[PDB]
Amino acid sequence: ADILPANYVVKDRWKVLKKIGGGGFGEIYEAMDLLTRENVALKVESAQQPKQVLKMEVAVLKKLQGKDHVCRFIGCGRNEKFNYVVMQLQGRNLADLRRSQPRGTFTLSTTLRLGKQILESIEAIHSVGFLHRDIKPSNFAMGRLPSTYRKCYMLDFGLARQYTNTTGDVRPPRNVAGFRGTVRYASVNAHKNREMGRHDDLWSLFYMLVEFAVGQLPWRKIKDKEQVGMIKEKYEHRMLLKHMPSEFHLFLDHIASLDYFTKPDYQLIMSVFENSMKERGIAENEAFDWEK
Ligand SMILES: COc1ccc(Nc2ncnc3[nH]ccc23)cc1
Repeated sequence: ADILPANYVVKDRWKVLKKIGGGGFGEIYEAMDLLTRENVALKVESAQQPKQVLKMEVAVLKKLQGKDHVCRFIGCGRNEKFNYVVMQLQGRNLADLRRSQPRGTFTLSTTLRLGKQILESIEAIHSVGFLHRDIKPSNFAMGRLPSTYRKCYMLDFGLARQYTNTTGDVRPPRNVAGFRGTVRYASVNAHKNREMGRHDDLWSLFYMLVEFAVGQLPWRKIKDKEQVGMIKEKYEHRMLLKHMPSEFHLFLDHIASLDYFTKPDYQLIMSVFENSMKERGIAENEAFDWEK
C-alpha cells in the first residue's frame, strides 16, 4: 500500500531508500540524490487522494527559505500518480529523543535551548503569514551534519493555514473551525473548535516545554479529544509551573491575554528562556542531553 516502492527513482534523480514516516495525508521517504550524492527527505501524496497538502507544504517551505530552523528546499513535481517535495534530511525527532531519556525528561539546559530555537521557528512561520497549527515534538528534529547537529528544524507544514491576505491584514476568523492537530498540545481555543491564532502555536510550545522538563502532562493517558479539552479548561496552569523557572509565569500570563487578532510579544517569551538560562548559568554551548 506504500505509494513508492524501495529503489523507485523520481525524476531520474531521487532514489527511494525506505519509508521513514506516514499518516492519512501522505508519506515521507529517505532517498538518495543521484546527482549531489547526499540522502534527502522525499514527501509524496497520491495525485487522487482528496486532500492536497503538498501545495501548502511547498508554498510555506519556499516562503521560509533563508530562515534558520527550516529544511533547504531541493525540488517538487507533479505527475499522474503522485505529487512530491524533496528537502534536506534531518536527524532524530524531539519525541524520540525525549522517549530515549532515562526519566522521559530533558534537563532544563536542553529544554530551554530547544525552546529558544522552536520559538524562532514559530515567529518565522508567523512572519510569512502562516499558522503552523500542529506544534508537537515529532514535528522537530536536530541536524545530522557537523554544521547542524546542534540546530533544531521545523519539519512539516501540512496543517498550516494563511492567517493574512496579501496586504498583511488578518483574515476574518470562521465562527467554527474543526481542530485537526494533535490532542496533547492543542490550546483550549482549538479544543473549542475556534479559529486558531498565532497564540495557539505558542500554547502548544508552552505545553511541549512543560512536558520536556517535567516528563508528562496531566492529560497524558487520555486519547479522547473532548475529555482532554475539559481537563485543560479547568486545570490551574500555575500547577504546571510548580517545578519550572518562575519567569515562565510571564510566558503563561502573556499567551492567556492574547486573542486571534493580537500579535504575540515573541521577545517577551525569548526573554523568559534566556533569563531562565542566565539565573542558572546554563551556557548556549552546553551539550544536549543526548550527546556527551
Ligand atoms: C518517525 O517520525 C518522523 C518524524 C518526522 C519525520 N520527518 C523528517 N525527518 C527527517 N528529515 C526531514 N526533513 C523534512 C521532514 C523530515 C520523519 C519521521
